[PDB]
Amino acid sequence: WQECMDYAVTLARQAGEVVCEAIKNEMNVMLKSSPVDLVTATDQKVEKMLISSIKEKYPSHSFIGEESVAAGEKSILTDNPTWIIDPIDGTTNFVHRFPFVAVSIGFAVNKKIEFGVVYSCVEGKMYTARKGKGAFCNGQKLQVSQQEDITKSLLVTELGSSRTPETVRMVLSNMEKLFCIPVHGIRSVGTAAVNMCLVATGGADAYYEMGIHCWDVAGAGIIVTEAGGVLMDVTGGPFDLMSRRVIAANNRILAERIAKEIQVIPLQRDDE
Amino acid sequence: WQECMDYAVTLARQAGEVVCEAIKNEMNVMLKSSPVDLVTATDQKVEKMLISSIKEKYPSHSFIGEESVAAGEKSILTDNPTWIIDPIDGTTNFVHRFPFVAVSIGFAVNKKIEFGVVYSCVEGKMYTARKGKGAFCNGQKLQVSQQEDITKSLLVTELGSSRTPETVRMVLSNMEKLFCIPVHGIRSVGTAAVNMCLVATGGADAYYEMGIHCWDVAGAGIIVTEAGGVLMDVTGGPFDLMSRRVIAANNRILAERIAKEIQVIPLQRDDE
Ligand SMILES: O=P([O-])([O-])O[C@@H]1[C@H](O)[C@H](O)[C@@H](O)[C@H](O)[C@H]1O
Ligand SMILES: O=P([O-])([O-])O[C@@H]1[C@H](O)[C@H](O)[C@@H](O)[C@H](O)[C@H]1O
Ligand SMILES: [Ca+2]
Ligand SMILES: [Ca+2]
Ligand SMILES: [Ca+2]
Ligand SMILES: [Ca+2]
Ligand SMILES: [Ca+2]
Ligand SMILES: [Ca+2]
Ligand SMILES: [Cl-]
Ligand SMILES: [Cl-]
Repeated sequence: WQECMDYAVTLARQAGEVVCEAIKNEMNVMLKSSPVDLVTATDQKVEKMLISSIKEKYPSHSFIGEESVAAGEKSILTDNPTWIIDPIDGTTNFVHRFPFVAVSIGFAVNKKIEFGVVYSCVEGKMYTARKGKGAFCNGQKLQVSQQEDITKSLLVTELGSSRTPETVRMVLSNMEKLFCIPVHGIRSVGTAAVNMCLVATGGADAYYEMGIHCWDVAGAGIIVTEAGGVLMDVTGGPFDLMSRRVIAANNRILAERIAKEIQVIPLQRDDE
Repeated sequence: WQECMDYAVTLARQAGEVVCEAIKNEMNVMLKSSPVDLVTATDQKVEKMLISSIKEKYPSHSFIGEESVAAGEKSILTDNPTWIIDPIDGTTNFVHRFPFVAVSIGFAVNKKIEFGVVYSCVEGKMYTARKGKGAFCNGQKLQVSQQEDITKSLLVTELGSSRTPETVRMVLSNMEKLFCIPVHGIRSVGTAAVNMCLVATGGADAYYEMGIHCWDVAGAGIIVTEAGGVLMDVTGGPFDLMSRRVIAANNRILAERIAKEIQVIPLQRDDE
C-alpha cells in the first residue's frame, strides 16, 4: 500500500496546485441541488484528473467521488481497494477565496481506511496518515490534545448545507447546548477535512457534524485516529463511513459528553 | 504620523514574535470576568512591553489597553494621540494553539483612527493601513469583494464571550435570520481583528458582532475601510468605536441588509 500512498500524495499536491491556481481567477459558479449547494468546473476537472491518474496506475481499484456520484455513480463500498475522493472540500470557501480549501483522498481495503491524504493548498499543509504508522503534517508528527474537561474544550463544527428552518433550528439548538455547558468556544473554518485535521494537530479538541458524506471524512478520519484521537457516531455508537454523521474527538471522554448533548437529525445514508 | 506607524509595525512584529514563541510552551491560564473570559501572562507582559516602548518615544500620547483597563484604567477616548492596543486578540485560540492569534494596535487622533496594525503571528501576516494610503498585507495591496447580493455572500462572526441564556439565544437567532436569507455560509476563525482582515482581503464579504471592545477593532477597522470597505453600526447608523457593536462590510448594500436583519443586544459601552 505504500506505493499507492506515496502516489496519492504526489497526486494530492498536483491537484492541489491546480485548485490553488484556479482560486486566483474568476470562476463560473453553478448550482447543484440548491442555491447554496455550489460546484464549479474546477471541482469536476480535478476529480476527473484524479480518477484517471489512479485507474491508470491501479485499473482494478474502485472509486467513490463526490462529483462522480452527482454524474450518476453510486457510492457503494466493497472489500475491493477503493479510493474515496473529494476534489475540493470547501467549494464555498473556494468560490469566495476564503483561505481554506483542501483536496481529500482516502483509501479503503476490506472496507477499512488504510491511509488518508488531505492537502490544504492555500497554506501548503499536507496532512497524511497510514494505519499504525502515525499522522503527520509536513513531516511533523501530530498528537491530539489531552483535554478531558469539556468546560475547557474548543470545538469545531459547521452550520450545514441545509436551509430548511427545522433542520437549521436543530443545528443551532445543538450548538447552543454545547456552547452553554460551557466550552471555551466553537470555530468554523469551512471544511470538514481541515476541521478534523485541526483536531489532529491539537489546536481543537473535538469536531462533530451531521450532514457530511463519506468523501468528507474518509481522508481526515484516519489522520485524527493516527494522531491519537477517536472517531464515533453522534449517537455514541461506532463510526460509520456511510452514516452521514461523525464525532472526531481527542478522546472518548469528550466524544461521549458531546454525544450526550446533541439530538440527531434524520439523514439519508450514502449507501442508499 | 508615519513615523509612529513605522515604529508601530516594528513593535507589532516584536510582540508577534513573543506571542508565537509562547504559544508552543506551557502556560498559566487565568480567569477574568468568568471561566470563559481568559488571560495569560503573555497577554499581560506583551501589553506592558508595548505601552512602555511607545511611551518612551512618544511620552505625550495616551493609551487604551485591554489589560490596563482590566487593571483599573478607564477606556476613555480623547482627541489626544491615543494608542488603542489589544496585546493578544484571540486569547482562547492562543491557549488552545488554534492557528489564529493577532496583535492589534490602533492609533487615533481627534478620536479618528489614523492607522492600524494587525499582525497574525502564526501565519506571519502583517496587515497595515494608513488613512488615505491603502491597506496592505505583507506589502500587497488589499481590496474587498464586489458582492452586492446578500444571497451570494459569505459572512464572518463570533458567538461572543457571554454564556447567559438570553444573550446566547439572541446571538444564535440573529445568526439564524442571516443564514436562512440565505447566505452561502458563515465562518468563525476566533478573533475579531483577523475576521475583519479577511474581509479586507475579500475572502469574506462581511463581518458583524455585538460584544467586542474598542481595542478589538481599532486596528482592523481602518484596514477594511482603506481596502474599500465600510464600517457601520447595527442600527444602520455611523460606526461608534465605543458602542460594543460593529458591521464591517465590503459595501453599504450588504451592510445595510445585515443591520436590517439582526436585533440589537443590550450592552454596556466602553465609555460607561
Ligand atoms: O461541499 P464540500 O465543500 O465538498 O464539503 C462541505 C464542507 O466539508 C463543509 O465544511 C461541511 O459542513 C459540508 O457538510 C460539506 O458538504
Ligand atoms: O478577548 P480577545 O480574544 O482579545 O477578543 C475577543 C475575540 O476578538 C473574539 O473573537 C470576539 O468574539 C470577542 O468578542 C472578543 O472579546
Ligand atoms: Ca458539495
Ligand atoms: Ca467537494
Ligand atoms: Ca466535501
Ligand atoms: Ca478579552
Ligand atoms: Ca486580548
Ligand atoms: Ca481582542
Ligand atoms: Cl471564544
Ligand atoms: Cl456556514
